Amino acid sequence: PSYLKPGSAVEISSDEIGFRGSWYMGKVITIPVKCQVEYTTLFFDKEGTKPLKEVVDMSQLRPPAPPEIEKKKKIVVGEEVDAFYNDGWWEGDVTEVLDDGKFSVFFRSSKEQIRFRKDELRFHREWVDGAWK
Amino acid sequence: ARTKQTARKS
Ligand SMILES: [N+]
Repeated sequence: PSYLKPGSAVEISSDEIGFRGSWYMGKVITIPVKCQVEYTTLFFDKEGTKPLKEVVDMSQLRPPAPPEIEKKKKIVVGEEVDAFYNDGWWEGDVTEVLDDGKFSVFFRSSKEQIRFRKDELRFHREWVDGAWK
Repeated sequence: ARTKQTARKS
């Protein structure tokens, strides 16, 4: 797997409860099936002296989400997005498009309902067998 | 300064 090389940028996912629907940013540290990653945004300590490292499943990893027609495109009610929240990307569904150009996003998993600015949203992508979508 | 404890939703 080309992207899984030590030093490579990856988005990390969890099967763990409370982390349903999130991609956090990170890099590979070692590959042996499980491998070791270092989060970019999470730390062991509240003081940020020690980047969080974990052993996860390759199933759980993926390349950095693909990157100007893409970002200028409008967001619609019903579009699947990731919202940047708690320092990672969480998938929810756009429930409302607001007058000031903000958006209300429903998170099916946590029953949360949160408003965001466009700069806080990216289009949701899926990574399937080496391909995006 | 985000931690797993203050990042988890559950
Ligand atoms: N995580």
